[PDB]
Amino acid sequence: SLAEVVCLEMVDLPLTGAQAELEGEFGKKADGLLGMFLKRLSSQLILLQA
Amino acid sequence: APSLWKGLVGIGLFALAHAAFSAAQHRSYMRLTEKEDESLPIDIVLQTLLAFAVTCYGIVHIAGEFKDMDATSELKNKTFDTLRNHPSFYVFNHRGRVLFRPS
Repeated sequence: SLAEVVCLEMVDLPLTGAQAELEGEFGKKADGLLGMFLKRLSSQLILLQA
Repeated sequence: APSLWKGLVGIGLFALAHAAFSAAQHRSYMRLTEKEDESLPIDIVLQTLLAFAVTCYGIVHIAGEFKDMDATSELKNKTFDTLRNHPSFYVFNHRGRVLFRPS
């Protein structure tokens, strides 16, 4: 049933786990300087653990 | 004192490198998401500028000689007593030689 093809298309993959984790970690709505510094420190600690 | 300045310069360089790594991670995340043409956050930009100014201060203090233009002040404390003797002509005929002969 794959001989006669009428229409065709291509789509991409959703995401990658580490890439999605980084994207979620960067997401900030409204925060102060201290909050961003703490988030940066947490990300650095996670990177060191990895 | 110079050791403190060297340590401060090293710490500033390390902070600059850490800010560079943070900016690299920010750009790596930016490449993930479509559009969203935003700049890097201002906190890291201020930190890297602080590291830029801190290392710029000790780099001037490490190499400071600033010797005097006038050469008369460098032959000022020197006396004629030391200048009278010369390394070239040296006679080894003195009373101290026979005084120090036996010990």
